[PDB]
Amino acid sequence: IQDRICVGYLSTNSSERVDTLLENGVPVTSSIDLIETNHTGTYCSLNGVSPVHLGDCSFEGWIVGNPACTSNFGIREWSYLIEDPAAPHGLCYPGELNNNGELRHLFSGIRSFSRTELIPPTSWGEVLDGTTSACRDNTGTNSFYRNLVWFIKKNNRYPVISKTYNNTTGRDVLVLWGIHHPVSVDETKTLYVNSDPYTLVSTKSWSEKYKLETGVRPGYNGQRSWMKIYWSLIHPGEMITFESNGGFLAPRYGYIIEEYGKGRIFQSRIRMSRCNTKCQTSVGGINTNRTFQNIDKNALGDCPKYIKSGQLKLATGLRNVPAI
Amino acid sequence: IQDRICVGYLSTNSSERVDTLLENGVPVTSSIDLIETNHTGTYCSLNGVSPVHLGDCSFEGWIVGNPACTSNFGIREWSYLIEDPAAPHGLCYPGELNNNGELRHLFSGIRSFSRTELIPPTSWGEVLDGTTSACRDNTGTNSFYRNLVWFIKKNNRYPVISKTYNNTTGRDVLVLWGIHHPVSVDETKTLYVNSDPYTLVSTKSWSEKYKLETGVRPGYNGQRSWMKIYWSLIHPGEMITFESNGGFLAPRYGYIIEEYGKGRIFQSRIRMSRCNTKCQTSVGGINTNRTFQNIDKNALGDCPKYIKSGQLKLATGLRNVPAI
Amino acid sequence: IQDRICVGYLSTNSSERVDTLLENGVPVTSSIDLIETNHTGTYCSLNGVSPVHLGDCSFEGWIVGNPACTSNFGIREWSYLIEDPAAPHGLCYPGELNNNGELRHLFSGIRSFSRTELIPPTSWGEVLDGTTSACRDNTGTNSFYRNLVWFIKKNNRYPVISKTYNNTTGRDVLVLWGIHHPVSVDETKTLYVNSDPYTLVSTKSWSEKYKLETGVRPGYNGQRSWMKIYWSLIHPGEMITFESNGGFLAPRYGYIIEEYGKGRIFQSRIRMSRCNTKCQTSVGGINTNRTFQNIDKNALGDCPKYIKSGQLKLATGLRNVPAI
Amino acid sequence: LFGAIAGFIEGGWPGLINGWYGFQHQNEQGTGIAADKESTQKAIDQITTKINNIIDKMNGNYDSIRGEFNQVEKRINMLADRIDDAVTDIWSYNAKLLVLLENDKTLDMHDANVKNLHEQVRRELKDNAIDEGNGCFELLHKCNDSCMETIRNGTYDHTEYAEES
Amino acid sequence: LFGAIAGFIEGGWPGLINGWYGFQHQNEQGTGIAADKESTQKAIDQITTKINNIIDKMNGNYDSIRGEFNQVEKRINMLADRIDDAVTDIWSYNAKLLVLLENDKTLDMHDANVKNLHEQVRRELKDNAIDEGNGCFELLHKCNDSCMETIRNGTYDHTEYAEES
Amino acid sequence: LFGAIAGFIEGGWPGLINGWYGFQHQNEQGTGIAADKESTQKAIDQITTKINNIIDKMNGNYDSIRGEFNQVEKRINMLADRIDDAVTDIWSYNAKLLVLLENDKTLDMHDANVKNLHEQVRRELKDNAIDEGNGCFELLHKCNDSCMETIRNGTYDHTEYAEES
Ligand SMILES: CC(=O)N[C@@H]1[C@@H](O)[C@H](O[C@@H]2O[C@H](CO)[C@H](O)[C@H](O[C@]3(C(=O)O)C[C@H](O)[C@@H](NC(C)=O)[C@H]([C@H](O)[C@H](O)CO)O3)[C@H]2O)[C@@H](CO)O[C@H]1O
Ligand SMILES: CC(=O)N[C@H]1[C@H]([C@H](O)[C@H](O)CO)O[C@@](O[C@@H]2[C@@H](O)[C@H](O)O[C@H](CO)[C@@H]2O)(C(=O)O)C[C@@H]1O
Ligand SMILES: *[C@@H]1O[C@H](CO)[C@@H](O)[C@H](O)[C@H]1NC(C)=O
Repeated sequence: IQDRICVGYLSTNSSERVDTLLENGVPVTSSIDLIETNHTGTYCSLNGVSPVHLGDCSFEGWIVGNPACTSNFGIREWSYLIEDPAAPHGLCYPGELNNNGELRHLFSGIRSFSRTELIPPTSWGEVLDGTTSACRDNTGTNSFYRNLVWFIKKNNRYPVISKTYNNTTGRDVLVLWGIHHPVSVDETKTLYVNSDPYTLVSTKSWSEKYKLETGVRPGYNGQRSWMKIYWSLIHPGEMITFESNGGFLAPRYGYIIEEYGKGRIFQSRIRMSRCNTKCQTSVGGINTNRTFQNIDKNALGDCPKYIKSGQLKLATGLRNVPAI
Repeated sequence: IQDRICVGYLSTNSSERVDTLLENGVPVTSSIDLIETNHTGTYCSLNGVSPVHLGDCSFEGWIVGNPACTSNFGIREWSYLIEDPAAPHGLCYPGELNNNGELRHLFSGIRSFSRTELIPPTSWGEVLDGTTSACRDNTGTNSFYRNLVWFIKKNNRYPVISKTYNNTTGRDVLVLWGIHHPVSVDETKTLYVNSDPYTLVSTKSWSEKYKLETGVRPGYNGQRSWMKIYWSLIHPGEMITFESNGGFLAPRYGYIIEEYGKGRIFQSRIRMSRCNTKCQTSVGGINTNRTFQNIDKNALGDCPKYIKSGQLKLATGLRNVPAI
Repeated sequence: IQDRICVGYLSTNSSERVDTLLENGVPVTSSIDLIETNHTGTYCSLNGVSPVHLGDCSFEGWIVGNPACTSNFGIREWSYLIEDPAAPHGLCYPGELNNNGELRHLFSGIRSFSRTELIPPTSWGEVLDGTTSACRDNTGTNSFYRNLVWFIKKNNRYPVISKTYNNTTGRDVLVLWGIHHPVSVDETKTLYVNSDPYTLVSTKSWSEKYKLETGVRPGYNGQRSWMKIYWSLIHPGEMITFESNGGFLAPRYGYIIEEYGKGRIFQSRIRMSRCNTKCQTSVGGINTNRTFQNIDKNALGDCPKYIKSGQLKLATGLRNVPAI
Repeated sequence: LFGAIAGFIEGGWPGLINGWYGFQHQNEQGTGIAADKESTQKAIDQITTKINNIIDKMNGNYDSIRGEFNQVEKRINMLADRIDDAVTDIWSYNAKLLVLLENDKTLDMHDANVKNLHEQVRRELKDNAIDEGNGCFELLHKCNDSCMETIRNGTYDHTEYAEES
Repeated sequence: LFGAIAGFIEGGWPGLINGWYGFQHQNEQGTGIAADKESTQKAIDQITTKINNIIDKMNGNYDSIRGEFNQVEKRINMLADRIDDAVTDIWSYNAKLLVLLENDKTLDMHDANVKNLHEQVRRELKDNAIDEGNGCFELLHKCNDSCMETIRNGTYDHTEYAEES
Repeated sequence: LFGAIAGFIEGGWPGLINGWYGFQHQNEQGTGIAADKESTQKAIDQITTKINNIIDKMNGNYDSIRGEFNQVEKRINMLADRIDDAVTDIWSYNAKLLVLLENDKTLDMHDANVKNLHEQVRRELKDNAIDEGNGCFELLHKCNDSCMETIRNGTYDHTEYAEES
């Protein structure tokens, strides 16, 4: 026979298959995966920034400073929050935090955080500091919320106290105050002397006047009255004044915050860890260069897009057709 | 001449034409439609589940139990609601349902529904049941909302009544209560005896105190006072207590609900029917295997995506080029 | 040699290059741009409709009729609003506009607008019109909001005044009213005589009762009391009644509106101009037939889609391969 | 485009039964039209897989994005509608473009198929036929009805005829 | 890819006027460059239809998804922005990818066009010319200026020259 | 489809090292398998650019669209989830379809590449070889190991052999 030259192409040992628009299960010499399916299964630091575990406290109890919670005095920043859905501790004294949904959203993640003293606890005037057996501290002593001070009558008299805060920080400042609603006009008399007390809170943009709503609530922890805690974000250069003659939980500590609402409040019962990823899910951390993922719709950070799909194989080689 | 063999392709009798990226109106031997354009033009059952027509009542009047409406006592489930925009019946007595937007949304569709008696109407204590000519029943007798009881003075005295409800159903429970605001301090005295009455409603998470707001409203149906009806979803294991000494519309019937907010409140004046589809629109039912539709943007269920487009023909055959 | 005929294709002098899915920087004989990058850099009329500059006033001060603002008496329509973020004028008297967010949204753009007198300013009864040094007019004379009338005691008596408005316009009508909260029970006595005055506002769907919240606010300009301005949209065929015996800022002018919420409130410090475009951005006007743009994500009207991308060149010619 | 359909084979065949592509023969003993079940069925499977993918892959939730609102919550109601509309605009454009792109590819696929069929016959015959450049082949020898069938089914051996040419 | 442009025909022709594809001839009496209006115009109509479809099919509402909010409604304000951003991210990726995919197909279309033109000329001449494998055909007979034109316009009959070859 | 892979060249070559396409020769002095670095590398660059574009162009924000809500704001919470879901449904369908469309184009690209390689060799040899119609060429003259290499590297000159044929 003669000299001969042939053109041909690659064949291999593969069960590798891809789907095309026109055909299912086409054998190919090589392919890659587009969807990320592997995660750490743990809570990780997010792009260098550690989260904050709330331990046995709910977010509410954490933010007001429930003495049973670990203090947030030393925190500087968090990428996200870890909260136990069945956390035992919250507002230790029977009460409610007003507009807590918005607050949760705004504290989901904050790049610059630091607690600060708005107004000195003794700078208020002639009043005492009230504690309660509902808010016991680490020891067992009666106490109260770190961020609020329960002012009561001193020497059978409750004077009209009035202080104001000036936002000089150059950043947004979260202020917290509260209103205590006693079980009866009798208790408000015992605690605040004045009948029908009031609290007036104002800025140069809004102004609220609070009166007491006496009655017996089916509370918890032994008390039967009710507390309503409010909050407001004071902007740089703004000022908020508090005036009261009873039933007032005064602001002591506030929070200086910058770049916030950048997080998430995960409630997943998975473990925290030393790892670091660019994408955290409620199921684990994800570190990948792939741009898709089918692990969990609840994800935060520089994440691949979550999609509802099985693995997607992109063909790189050619059709794998066996040797003649 | 010699023997010959030719290669060729199909030609047919068609005016069938498709558009391609590079050419308009290209003749083809066959094609299919991607967009569904046909519907029943009626209200149908949705995936086996019948809707609920509200007849001559608005949703508000239906949910509180306006005696003129047909009762929702026997309902167990609905896929969506049918409401007449100009329905004559609603809150028969001059009043407003608080936060009715949210409620409408939550009752648009419910997979598990059953009315239940929260608290026995006579278990409250020494009070009478008040009716009115504004809320007459099917007969013509003076009555009141099925779900609420208008408590008034019995023997010239209105005692401090207090009952509480325990959510033991294991599912979410909708509770309704109300506050009646008389035309004057004179009428509240006639009706409730006590001056400046109050109602205190509380759970272990929140607590509201209601006072009366006397005055003459430009109402309807004969009356000139005002009622404010409130609601709340009690979660499994939660409890709500009501305490009052006047001006209080007490909760009688509540609703046990599971898998809700899954519906829609259609207000289209089209007719109901025995058909069953997987997709309901405000214009008719849709039953198709197609994944697009251009009939109506207002659609519910396992629907094709609505798109703003004329019919889209997908070519299946080849270019139809006439015979030589 | 013989006669010869050759097939060939175009070559040109171009540095023109496009990217393809398989190759970067491919030379082509011709191409077009998909993204619009050029704008007017000014505020223009939008599709024939001129915007409305608010001058030195905030939207709040404009809508209530701050005497220092230019009147909106002659306006018929606007496509969008231009507001200075640091506008000196707003609510001249220390106060707040309730639910101003919604209002801003609804007045961002309106196709049919005209101010109207709801109730004659003297049709109220035996009361005087109060002015203030906080709301001085053009001249320097003490005045008040154009749209509200500050009713006060006349001849040491403040009668129970009550007027009602009937929406007969066939369109939606914005009504504004207000409540003045004096610095003390002493000032409310000086201004309205009656102790513990009230205002009752009602329609056939809702009803609000307002009481005074006395106290000293850290206000602005001379004053130290507080005003709360409310609003409501009255629908065609609806009516709203006002009843008061003090502390009431009565509705004088309202607005008849149709096709609203169609605009935007730009706060960009760029200049206004005689141009007209179909798309306005916070950075300038855009007039193009292209369907994409990378200039500004804040855009209004018949706009190209904003996308995060450098210029995208679509190839029209063929590959530009140099001559043999 | 592959230059076959509406190309060098300038016309279709009416009365081509049960097939898209096929053959037309003429020997001393008749004519002479049959579909090529092999390539036709293969093309039918591809079009079917295409259609099924386009439709079966849309398995998400596509009903309206809307809630219930009263007349006091217009803003949230307007945003809800604007978002629903935006989502609808994305699907609208994709649907129109996908169909245009796919029709483009479907016609070209058919063009490629009849061209690969023509080339397949040309390779069979080699020097035993003249390519007329219009889809037809003029045989240089005589072709039975059994000969035609071997050409159609791809088994025709050019060596078993070389000499009569 | 069809192996024509930047393929076996290794270069473009500067000074090809009013056309994308064309012919270059040389007989005893001159040269010899003309565009093929037929195939060029057909390609121009396709590119135009393409461009028009890509743009005309975008007939929805594409301005911002945003409302007006005061400083107390930050959450709803942040969601509105996030949704606007998400919608923008969808269009961004689609725009970049569509252009890449379309440029890919546009260049290949041109490649296919000059290849189908070359094949068209090759079918005309048949044995009356030698295929030089670079876009050129060496005629075996003499070709008038009128002969060249019949080759260009597709009417050239190979029978009317068979013998001089 | 270009009719090469799984077409007229009916099988692949196991033991084709460091390449997708290549040659297999046999002269008096051995065999005879080598990859075509030119066309293989060019194809590898294209697949790489494709993959990089598909991935690098996704540079937006793709984490969840969700906020924090209490149990009293269910509606706004349900809309937020429905919108997140809708955005996810758009990306889901696009991802599945893009991969199907791209796999389609990738296989056909390879098919086109080996077909353009086969045509390239056929143009080199011209009349110095017989096209066997299965990827092989039967040389009519003798071919050194140096001759084979000139065929592989595209420099083979048909004039330098014309006579032995
Ligand atoms: C000229 C003259 O004296 N006319 C009387 C006429 O007043 C009276 O009718 C009564 O009028 C009063 C107010 O003036 C109420 O309007 C009474 O109607 C209702 C009602 O039907 O709803 C009566 C009803 O029984 C009441 N329901 C309850 C629980 O108390 C309500 C209710 O008090 C109010 O709605 C609350 O503000 O009032 C109406 O009967 C007639 C008959 O008494 O006699 C004329 O001579
Ligand atoms: C309608 C009216 O009464 N306008 C008054 C205004 C109001 O009475 C006041 O704002 C109520 O809170 O008060 C004004 O002037 C006086 C001041 O110059 C003085 O310093 O303090 C007075 C009370 O102690 C009162 O504020 C004002 O704005 O002009 C007077 C104005 O007519
Ligand atoms: C009902 O509530 C009471 C509160 O006193 C609680 O003790 C009881 O356990 C609840 N019911 C059930 C079955 O848990």
